[PDB]
Amino acid sequence: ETTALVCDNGSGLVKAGFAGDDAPRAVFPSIVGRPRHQGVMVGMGQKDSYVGDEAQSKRGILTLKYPIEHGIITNWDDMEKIWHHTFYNELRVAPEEHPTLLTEAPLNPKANREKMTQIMFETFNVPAMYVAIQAVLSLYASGRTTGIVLDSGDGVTHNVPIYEGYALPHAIMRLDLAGRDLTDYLMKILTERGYSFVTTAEREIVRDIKEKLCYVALDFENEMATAASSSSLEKSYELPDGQVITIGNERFRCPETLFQPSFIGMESAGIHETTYNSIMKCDIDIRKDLYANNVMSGGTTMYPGIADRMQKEITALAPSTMKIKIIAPPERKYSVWIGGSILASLSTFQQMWITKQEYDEAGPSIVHRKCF
Amino acid sequence: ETTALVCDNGSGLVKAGFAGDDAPRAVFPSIVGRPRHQGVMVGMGQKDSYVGDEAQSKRGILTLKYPIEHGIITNWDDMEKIWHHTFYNELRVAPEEHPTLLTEAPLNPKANREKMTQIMFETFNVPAMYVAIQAVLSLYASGRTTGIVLDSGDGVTHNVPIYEGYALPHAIMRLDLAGRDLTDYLMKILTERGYSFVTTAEREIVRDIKEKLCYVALDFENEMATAASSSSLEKSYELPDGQVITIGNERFRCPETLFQPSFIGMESAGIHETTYNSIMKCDIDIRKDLYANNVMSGGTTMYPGIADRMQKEITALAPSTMKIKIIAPPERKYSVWIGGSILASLSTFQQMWITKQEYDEAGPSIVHRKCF
Amino acid sequence: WXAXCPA
Amino acid sequence: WXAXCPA
Amino acid sequence: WXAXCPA
Amino acid sequence: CDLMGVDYEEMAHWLCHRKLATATETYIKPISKLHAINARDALAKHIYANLFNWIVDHVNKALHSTVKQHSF
Ligand SMILES: Nc1ncnc2c1ncn2[C@@H]1O[C@H](COP(=O)(O)OP(=O)(O)O)[C@@H](O)[C@H]1O
Ligand SMILES: Nc1ncnc2c1ncn2[C@@H]1O[C@H](COP(=O)(O)OP(=O)(O)O)[C@@H](O)[C@H]1O
Ligand SMILES: [Mg+2]
Ligand SMILES: [Mg+2]
Repeated sequence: ETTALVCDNGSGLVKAGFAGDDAPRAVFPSIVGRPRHQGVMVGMGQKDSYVGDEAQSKRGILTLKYPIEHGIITNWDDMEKIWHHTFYNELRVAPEEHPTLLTEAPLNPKANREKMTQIMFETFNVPAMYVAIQAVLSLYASGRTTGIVLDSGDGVTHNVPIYEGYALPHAIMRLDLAGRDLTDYLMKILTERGYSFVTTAEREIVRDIKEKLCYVALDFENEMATAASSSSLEKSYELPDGQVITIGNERFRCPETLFQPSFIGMESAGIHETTYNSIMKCDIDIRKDLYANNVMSGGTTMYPGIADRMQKEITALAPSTMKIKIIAPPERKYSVWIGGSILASLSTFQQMWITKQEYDEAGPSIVHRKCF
Repeated sequence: ETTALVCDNGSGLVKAGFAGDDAPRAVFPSIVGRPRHQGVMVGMGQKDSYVGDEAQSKRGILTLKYPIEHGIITNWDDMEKIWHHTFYNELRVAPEEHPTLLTEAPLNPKANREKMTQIMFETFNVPAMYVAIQAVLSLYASGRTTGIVLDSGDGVTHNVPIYEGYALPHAIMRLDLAGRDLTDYLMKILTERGYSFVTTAEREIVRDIKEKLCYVALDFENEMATAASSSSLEKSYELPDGQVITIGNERFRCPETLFQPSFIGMESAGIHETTYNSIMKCDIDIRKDLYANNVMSGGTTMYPGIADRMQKEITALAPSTMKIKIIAPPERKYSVWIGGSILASLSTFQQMWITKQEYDEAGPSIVHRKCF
Repeated sequence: WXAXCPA
Repeated sequence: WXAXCPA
Repeated sequence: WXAXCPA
Repeated sequence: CDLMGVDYEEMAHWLCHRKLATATETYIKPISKLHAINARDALAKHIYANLFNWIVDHVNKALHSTVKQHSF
């Protein structure tokens, strides 16, 4: 058989591969670079624009644009370059051969799916397509049918409660805190220690400081006192040029804004209170199964100690006879792709695809008809 | 094909030849001599003025003018004589036959290119012309696409950072220390030992003492103490008339003013600190590649030990995890010409020439439009 | 500054 | 987005 | 030059 | 060098360096291992192409006849 593609556009990373594989063939940043300086040498083989690992490699010459932000595609001519690179250069497969599966954050604009569909059939000429809610796929990955899923990548965070494969749309919470807003906060706070980062090519440095050094405090105000009193907590990092920077009590302050969006001036409650309020909107027969199956998903949940901090601060809210368990598998950065990889391999699914014969009759609005 | 001429006017030397050659056909000093005494014999075949190797040969009778100083052409009626000599007498080729390529220091006055262009099309009637930044050609010569180039001839010194053939104009440093100001310093310092040199015809002697005897100290104040305490360092030179002079601790003091322009009363920092500051103006992603590819270029970098002194005193500034390499090929006095010789031979370049049909439409200002 | 720039 | 936020 | 230096 | 009757030190020097010369001056410049391998293989291709043209010239000498060729 022709296996289908699974392509988790996400934001910030593209994850792609064939259904039935256990990890993606292609993981590269969803970033398009254009050169800003004057090219002076002649015969250099100048190239209009760079995608992914190239734009990361040459980033010092480039201006880097993400075409997707908050799970919304904001520039289609970039995004189509990213798909073109994914199919032809990175997977080295012609998409006209076999179906494609795409993933989207819930509750985002209706036109985004119509444009994705129109591009997939018109330019890439895919034989059939489907789009699937990421947080649903995270359950397929973690091997469950009853869950509440905190799925948090770059761009967007959302909670979806699912009971025995019935989703509860009225209870779906979406929040726009994400790895990119922890990064922009880490930029505005590192400045306290004099370090400075003003360009995209070094926003990509701060993005990797955040990944290695940052961690989540099990209780915030005592570690704030500790690392204000003893320097033993602070750690140091070599910038690309060889300068050494040092980061102390800061390296737990940026991921803790997930629990206090007030630090960046948002009104809304952190991931713990939005998780609890999402459970509270569910009807009371299912709350015990939701409290047991809290599933972490996506990369922004990778910070050390976010599991124990969640279990603590939800147990501070839950009724004390209940039992609260946070399921944080180590693969979890890929779980949306793994779930889509198994979903697309199910023989039952093969009916679900939007085929081109349907699209040519109904137009791109068919998605709202046949998808979720 | 008609090969193009490459004519690196420089200052002090003219280097000229055909594109695709590996060394210039013509290397002669860019010097015009006029006779100052009364000519007494009759029928001698007296001649108004001499160019190049003639004015060097007869220099005792002449006043010698350089028409170019600090990479600016200051007398066009001299310079056009020098070009006339280059094409017709030294290469023995009519410039109306095939294109010509010319080289210029960066950041010098805008009108210099307009005058060069106007003279090349109007009087010499060249079919096509181009002007190229010297420090760019030194990379073509040294076989690199990523570099920072310390290019230092007579007249002018400059640093140009180039990353993968993108130049970084905001980081271009230009400095007016040069072989001519080391020469005028060597004149004002030799007076310490009583020797005296007051005329151009013996400025041309001091210019050759500087070339043979001078060298750069790896650390200045210990060699200053050594050669003040032990005479073992001093060396002797025969003037043209047969007088012997002797030079001691002096012979390292004049080239060391490249590193301490205070000795001649300039404010600015030496070539090492201007190189480092030029790297610092570059963005932090590329600095490791700039630090690795430091390229020496031009004749004033020929002093023995200038490579090791540069590597020392930049390593004193660079972050200690970096690696610092100074690339000082032995040809380097010619590398700007070799680079222009390969540049002009590239088939891709043939579009780049300013053709006369373009110039006749746009006027001499077309250079700023179509050149770098 | 201490890193990103000269101050 | 189109109104509330910038995307 | 034209101002600062002599050329 | 034992086969070809050449000084070991000359081949060992010239394989790893190349000579630039202007009319006044000449420089012996080292070259990368890549350029050294390209140079060695270009020398082998040149020795071969010349040996081929020489064998073909001895063939022609054995095949020629003294009579003036009117046409062919
Ligand atoms: N190990 C990690 N620890 C902390 N943050 C991470 C880690 N890996 C990635 N991130 C951050 O999370 C975001 C990437 O999450 P990801 O799940 O790849 O996004 P998506 O799946 O939506 O494409 C980025 O902002 C990145 O900086
Ligand atoms: N071998 C050498 N050692 C030291 N100084 C030199 C040497 N050759 C030339 N110079 C000096 O450097 C200047 C010539 O540099 P050059 O690169 O020929 O100038 P340009 O390339 O601008 O014509 C003169 O001042 C000359 O005295
Ligand atoms: Mg994700
Ligand atoms: Mg020069």
